[PDB]
Amino acid sequence: RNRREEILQSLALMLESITTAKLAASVGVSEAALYRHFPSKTRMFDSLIEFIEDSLITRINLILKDEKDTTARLRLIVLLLLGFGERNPGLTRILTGHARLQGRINQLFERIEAQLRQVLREKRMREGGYATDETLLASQILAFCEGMLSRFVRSEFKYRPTDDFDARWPLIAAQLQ
Amino acid sequence: RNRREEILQSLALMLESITTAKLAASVGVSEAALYRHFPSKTRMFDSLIEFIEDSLITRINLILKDEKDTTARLRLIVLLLLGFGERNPGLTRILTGHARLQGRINQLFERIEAQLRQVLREKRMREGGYATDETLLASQILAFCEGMLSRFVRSEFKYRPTDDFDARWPLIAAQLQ
Repeated sequence: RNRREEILQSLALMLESITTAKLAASVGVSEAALYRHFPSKTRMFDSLIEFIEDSLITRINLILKDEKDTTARLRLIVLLLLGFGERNPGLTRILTGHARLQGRINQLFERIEAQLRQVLREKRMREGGYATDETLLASQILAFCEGMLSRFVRSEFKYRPTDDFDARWPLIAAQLQ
Repeated sequence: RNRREEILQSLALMLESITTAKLAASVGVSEAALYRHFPSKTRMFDSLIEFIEDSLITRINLILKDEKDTTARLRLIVLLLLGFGERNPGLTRILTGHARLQGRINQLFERIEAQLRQVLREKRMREGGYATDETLLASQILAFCEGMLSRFVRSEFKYRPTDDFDARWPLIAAQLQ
């Protein structure tokens, strides 16, 4: 439980810089034990993407209750995606292609997209909404985020996702009209 | 010359759906001959990316002289990138990661970025310019394009880059103030 996300953290770190025997050891436990959590290396890579996705949602559910204004929530969620990709180069090169189990990656994206989609919806919900389809908008914002994460990896990490974010945000805000 | 881009077209098609013996045959010529153009499979994959990049610039140099207005030039160049990725799924999965020689891919991107960067520059050149660094802007537009190309591949081609472009362009135009 608290130990599974422990095998997943150790996994993300190993990717960063597998071997189920070294990983099991990493977390004071044995292969037999580790395999009782993740019987296949395929299942834990899935759980790893899922772990990222859940962790990412947990960070977003925090924004949605600190900030009530839609533009502010957006600003932070986008900053979370950028910042996450920047802090986790290894994981971000997997979500960006440069590394199947891609249905699970794509699920993670459709997922972050639906959280964006509703933050944009909860705007008309109390303003009975945007002049643009929130589906078109959510996907327009995610495309940027996804494009910034895809540079970074490309430029051999010369371009950091959160560089000049204060100069960029305005460009995105101009799309929320 | 006209025959090299012929080996490169046949290459792009084969990727779409190698083997230097089948490729050579493809173009009524022999391996010996083909190898005198591209001695290494590494050199022609490079020439293939370059071929894409040059072809892409050729299409842009056309826009720059049909349309004189900056927003119109932009609209089309972005539509060319989207449309290109949509017409060439195979090549676009290589530029998107899902396929080293990545310094050459990245060069292609920095390249399309510098063409964007100057179309934005040639705006102040006769209006002595945008309220945003054209470098920040060019890279903001390319990020979107790159993000749309990265979906497409992801969604197993459910999301086409040029879908709803007429509803999206406005969102980008709002970033040119």
